[PDB]
Amino acid sequence: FLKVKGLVKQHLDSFNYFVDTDLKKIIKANQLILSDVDPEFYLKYVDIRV
Amino acid sequence: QLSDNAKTLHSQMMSKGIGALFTQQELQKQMGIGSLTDLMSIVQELLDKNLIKLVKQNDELKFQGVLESEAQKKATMSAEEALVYSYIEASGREGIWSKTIKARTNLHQHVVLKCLKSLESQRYVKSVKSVKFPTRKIYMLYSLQPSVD
DNA sequence: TTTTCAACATATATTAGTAATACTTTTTCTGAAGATAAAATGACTCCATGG
DNA sequence: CCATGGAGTCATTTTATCTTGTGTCACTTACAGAAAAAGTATTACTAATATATGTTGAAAA
Repeated sequence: FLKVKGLVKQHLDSFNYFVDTDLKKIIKANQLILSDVDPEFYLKYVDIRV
Repeated sequence: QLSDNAKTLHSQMMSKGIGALFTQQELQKQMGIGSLTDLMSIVQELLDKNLIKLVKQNDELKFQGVLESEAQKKATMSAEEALVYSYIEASGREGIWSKTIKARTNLHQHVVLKCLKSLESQRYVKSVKSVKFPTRKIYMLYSLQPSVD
């Protein structure tokens, strides 16, 4: 049990699940920023990687 | 008919138009014979074709007759100025002021400036510095200046 | 076709003079528990008229 | 003249409030925009220079 899943997953696995999943979700929440002027402009986030 | 009801509905406007108090209820008061969506299809288009207008007051919404002078004026105005300009002349006497146009148009002060200056070259609006403190430069029609001092 | 030339040109910087315009800046310039109190509660009483 | 009604003052609760809470080391790390002023970038000129730059194209392999 402890050989496979290390003694500290608690800080490890949550940090992994972060850097893989949530980062992809955070920009998936805000991928669009356009201030109000020049109705043709936009900046679209798509991918996150570390 | 677009052109027929255009010109005869412009005829009730150019004759009287039920003044400024005219609302859409007065349409049925004179000619209600048209079906609802039809007379409103041509109301919508004549406002798009700038042969009629709409004023925002009280109940319902007001309409009025409009000729090509101010019609080609506003159609010549930008999409920015489009609602801006006609909204400015709504005061017509006391004028209106900078930031109180910003909230109503839901624009910045960034853009509302350049369209104002555009209207300054246009000279359909004039800079007015009134009784209250000169931080203002309220803007009324370049033609008319009824005011309190 | 590809490569080297060339070649054409055009900025690039100085120093001027204008002159005029336009354009950015800057610089004003304002539109946890147990005392303390406050008030609602209420009884007391002065003081009103009337049979 | 006297019981009454009405109010004025005066105890009395219950709500809104604020000061505290064992000791010592040993590290730790004023809003924003408006107007006025100052000054400047083009905007042409030669006029020499010598790179860069682009293109192109012509010329050669």
